[PDB]
Amino acid sequence: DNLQQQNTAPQIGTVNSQGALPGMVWQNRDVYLQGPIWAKIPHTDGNFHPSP
Amino acid sequence: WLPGPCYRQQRVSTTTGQNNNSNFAWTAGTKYHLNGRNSLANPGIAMATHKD
Amino acid sequence: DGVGSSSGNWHCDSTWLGDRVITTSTRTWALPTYNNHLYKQISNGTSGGATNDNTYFGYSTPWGYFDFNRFHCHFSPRDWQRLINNNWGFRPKRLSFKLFNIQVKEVTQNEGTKTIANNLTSTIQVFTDSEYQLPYVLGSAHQGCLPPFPADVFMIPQYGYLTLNNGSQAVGRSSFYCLEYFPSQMLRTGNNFQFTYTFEDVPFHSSYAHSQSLDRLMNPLIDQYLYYLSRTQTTGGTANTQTLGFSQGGPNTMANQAKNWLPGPCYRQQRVSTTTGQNNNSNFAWTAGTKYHLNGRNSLANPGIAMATHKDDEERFFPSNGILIFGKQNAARDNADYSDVMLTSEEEIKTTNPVATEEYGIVADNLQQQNTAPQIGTVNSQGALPGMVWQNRDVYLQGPIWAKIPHTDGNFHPSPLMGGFGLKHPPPQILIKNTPVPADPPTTFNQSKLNSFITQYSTGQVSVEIEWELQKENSKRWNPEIQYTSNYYKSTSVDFAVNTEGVYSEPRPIGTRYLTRNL
Amino acid sequence: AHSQSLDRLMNPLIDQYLYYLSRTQTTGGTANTQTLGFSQGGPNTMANQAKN
Amino acid sequence: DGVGSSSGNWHCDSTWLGDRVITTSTRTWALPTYNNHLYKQISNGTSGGATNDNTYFGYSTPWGYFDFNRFHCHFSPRDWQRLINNNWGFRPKRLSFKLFNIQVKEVTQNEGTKTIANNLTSTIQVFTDSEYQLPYVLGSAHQGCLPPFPADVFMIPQYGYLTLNNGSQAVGRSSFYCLEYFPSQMLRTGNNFQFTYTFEDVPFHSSYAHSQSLDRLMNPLIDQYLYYLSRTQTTGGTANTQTLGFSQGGPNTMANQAKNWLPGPCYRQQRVSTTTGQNNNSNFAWTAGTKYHLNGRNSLANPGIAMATHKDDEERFFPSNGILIFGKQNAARDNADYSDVMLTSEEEIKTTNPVATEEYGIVADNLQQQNTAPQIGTVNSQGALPGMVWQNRDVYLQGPIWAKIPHTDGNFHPSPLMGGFGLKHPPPQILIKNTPVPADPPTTFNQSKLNSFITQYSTGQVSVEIEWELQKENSKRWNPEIQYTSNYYKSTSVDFAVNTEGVYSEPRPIGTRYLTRNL
Amino acid sequence: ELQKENSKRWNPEIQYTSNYYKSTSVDFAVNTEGVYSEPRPIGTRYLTRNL
Repeated sequence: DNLQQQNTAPQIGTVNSQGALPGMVWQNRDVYLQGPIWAKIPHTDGNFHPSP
Repeated sequence: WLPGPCYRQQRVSTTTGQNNNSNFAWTAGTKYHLNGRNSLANPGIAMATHKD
Repeated sequence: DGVGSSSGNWHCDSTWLGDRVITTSTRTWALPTYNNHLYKQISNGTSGGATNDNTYFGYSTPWGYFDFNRFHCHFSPRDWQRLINNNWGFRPKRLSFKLFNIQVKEVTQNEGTKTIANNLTSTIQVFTDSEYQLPYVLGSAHQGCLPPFPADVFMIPQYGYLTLNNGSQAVGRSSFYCLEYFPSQMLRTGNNFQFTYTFEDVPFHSSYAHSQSLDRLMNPLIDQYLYYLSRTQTTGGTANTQTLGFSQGGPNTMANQAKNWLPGPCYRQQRVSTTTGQNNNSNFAWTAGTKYHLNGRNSLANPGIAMATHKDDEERFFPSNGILIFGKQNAARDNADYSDVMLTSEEEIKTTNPVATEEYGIVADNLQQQNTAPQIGTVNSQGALPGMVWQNRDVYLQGPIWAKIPHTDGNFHPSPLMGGFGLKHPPPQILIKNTPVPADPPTTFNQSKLNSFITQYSTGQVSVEIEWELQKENSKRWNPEIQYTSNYYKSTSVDFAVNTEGVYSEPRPIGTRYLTRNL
Repeated sequence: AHSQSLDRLMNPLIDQYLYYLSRTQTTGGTANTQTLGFSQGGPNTMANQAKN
Repeated sequence: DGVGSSSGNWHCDSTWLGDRVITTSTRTWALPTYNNHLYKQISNGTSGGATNDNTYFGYSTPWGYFDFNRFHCHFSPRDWQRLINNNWGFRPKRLSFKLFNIQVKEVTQNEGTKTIANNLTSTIQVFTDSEYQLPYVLGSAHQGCLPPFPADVFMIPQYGYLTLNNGSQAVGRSSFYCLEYFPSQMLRTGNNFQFTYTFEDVPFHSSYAHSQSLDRLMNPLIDQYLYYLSRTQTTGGTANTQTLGFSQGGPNTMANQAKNWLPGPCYRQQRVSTTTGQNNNSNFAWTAGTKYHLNGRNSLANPGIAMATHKDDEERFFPSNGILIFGKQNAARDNADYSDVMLTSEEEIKTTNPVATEEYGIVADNLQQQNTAPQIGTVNSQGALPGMVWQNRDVYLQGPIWAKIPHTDGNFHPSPLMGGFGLKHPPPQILIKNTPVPADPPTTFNQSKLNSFITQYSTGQVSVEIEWELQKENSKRWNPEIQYTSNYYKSTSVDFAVNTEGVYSEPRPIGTRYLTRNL
Repeated sequence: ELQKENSKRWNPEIQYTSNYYKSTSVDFAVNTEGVYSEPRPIGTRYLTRNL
């Protein structure tokens, strides 16, 4: 949170929604026997990791 | 390395006696706002369901 | 190739080849002398009234540079209409260049007699940096572009640059360049100079508006088969109890149906109205502006990431520093009035991106229990998420074209913030200078260098041609769409025409996204 | 190491042509009122110039 | 090839080929007229306050000559760093030359109206003396070299020479030359002139410091097997007697071990400190300076033979006239202060040569007997000995390059004292002059010659290229060595850059010997 | 596999060098007991390049 000093105790904060960071690693949601198969990627200019 | 992204969601038990006594389905649900509309994030980004 | 010969012709035209477009233009320039043929270090520090965010350190050179990184330097408004009304996108492929019909002159001032005569032997220097070895200054949206109207002769700017600093003082890693350390072709009246460049492949430009919305991709008739949480408390009366209830998404509950995509990024900005009576009575321009901090400096995020300007029925609102603002003809430089600028509007992308003035979403806080009520929190700046989708800021007829991607190790979706095209190898810079010539030197010898020259300056012509590659639309929409048109009722003066005094003008900005396409 | 800084990519001599919001309240004295004021980025106001 | 055509381009670059280097440069010159197109004899004698050592006799000519016998005329400081940090030596191979884009102008002064107009018919003369038939004046370290910074136009010097004399009067063997007695190509605006020269083989330059000392060539672990005289008197007490005693050289008696080589020559010089309070209170500049007498004249030995400047931990000391001294920017010409000059230091060669301020050795005097105690004497200037070893004075970035070896019968180790290269056939001199043109001559005839000309002067460009041949180092040292670097902390102005007024400057001298090599 | 620099900077840059003044023991050398040592870390980014 802040800059600790001799008269100032350090403080923290809980992050609840973090965007992407260089070095991140993750997996995709699993599929199911009665679930979907595919889905059309929208036709835009920009997207990021297009997995339904 | 760093773990995947995060987009927090509200936790609720199946054991009925362990939930708050209020209707929080829509009032507490994880939404994203767009064009004056508040859509429900479903099923949200791929994240683990429950720890051990 | 002599003094009594032309060295070129006046090429300024356009042609259309179904999928190709060629543009051609020619202007008239003039080159004064700068700094008396001297390099000059310049800096500004925290002394006086200046603050930490306005310190710089750099040089000024006698050289000048050409600039045509603006769309109105190649397109007639008519041709702009032709393009933006029937195509879905475009990109540039190659270009040429030419200097010719050079004249260099000198001036003698003596007691009100300011005389100008030819000087048929002096020369000028020209060269280009194919290797990108110099500081790149184009793409920073500087003045002095080719005049939109061809009948007007213009002035060539001055060149300079910057380097690292610590206040008004330089550091060890500071750099300094000597322009004369490069090869150049020297020119007299009766020669010319030319070269050709080629663009590298690059995605087209999205000249269209989506005919659909993200959250509106489902079928209005058939419910889903997936369930969602819909009820936790009984409703038997005042004896309510906890329970679980589920339902199917449907045409009457379209907000809860499961979807597949997320809107673009967000970086909130402060909202301000044009209606004057609806703003706070305080100076909040700088104190409330959206900044980003770097190296002890607080730069202004301008124009910030591509985000929608205003939701429906609120065209009187606009972000504080998130849009492009062009000035009308003959505007003041400082503290101008609202009536004399021209505001853009990017509400066309509101179907995919979040509006630049509203929060992104609502995300959880704590862990609800039987004795603990749940709490939420508003997220105001969300990074990228897997599944995100977004669009780029639109281009304009008097806006930029390209900008050099910095040469770093890592970047993410390199598209310039001012819109346009992101290039690794942009077109090379072009530098020019009048070769110095001294006055009479002393009759005995002296070691000191000379500083007494003859006042000179040179003029001539210039021409650039660019081929543009197109993409024909293939829609099957039935009802007619929107197209760019002009007013029909009578008026005092024609728009995009000349004043009664001889002044070109432009009445309003021209976007690009006028056609439509399905998502 | 880079011999230049991101926020320092412009030309120190030529102002931009784009405007930015610069003034909202009049300064006539204590009778200040709301207004709109715009200016061009320049070598003396390098912090407000548009960047990429 | 006409008035309306260029005659060249601006070539100023550098390239690297692993073992080769090409340098290229271009400046701008201007040529006034000298002496009103007259040869003029000049002399100074013992009349007035002058003394016998300052008499001369020679001529002044209307001609001018080019000069580039200085390293900073071909090397950017960056390239200087590239070279001196990774190589062991270099030498030059060939060079070219070019004059082009000539302009000749005249000036008319009438009552404050000083007007300058072109003169498209007059000419200039140029020629070179391949046969070395003229007095050679380069290599005497004269001003007017090509400016270190390329963006500055410079002035061309005047030519002259000297010959034998006896006071202010000439002798029978005196010589006088007429420059116009040689072939030359006359030039108008629209021509050019060029030629190529080749260097003759010559040893490389020693750009390295020795990682070892002469007297330290032995093994620190194994004693020798040769003996040395170590004891003559017994030490039994006060009843000492004569005896003979011998011992082996060892790691504890390394001074007495037998060796194989001798240090370089010596020619003592007077030592003086920079700390002002540590010098005698007398003017001893000329009265105590190291001179050599010739033909009744007492010339100053400058800078004297290559010798070390100061032993360890004594960098505040320096020989009186044994080192090179460069002036900072904007120095006074006479009686300048210490703060405004730049002192060299040649302590790198201290591993082989004697320090320029100490004696060479101690040598015997007389023949000791039983009643005669032995005496010694200090030798202060030792000629060459079989087995001697030494090094040459280092070169500098703003120092000379070559110098013509005199054409005598005999010489010994011909390496210039100012450092550089010794050549039999140096690059040829280049001479230039504006052809005279007369005013209106009288309408009747007269025998007398003319003396009424039109004031003229000419300018143009010039370019030289030199290829340098390299020698890659091949060391196997483990620990890192020393390299030339710049300061890292912040400062007011960048070194080797331009002032806020437009002034190039150089902060400190740059030696060459930075790498290391085993003896 | 390498990549040769191709800068056109004029003023000299920074390079890695060692101390010049005398000292007890050579850096990156052996102790009097037979111990290798390293005095300081060595980065990489010493040259310069335009953005």
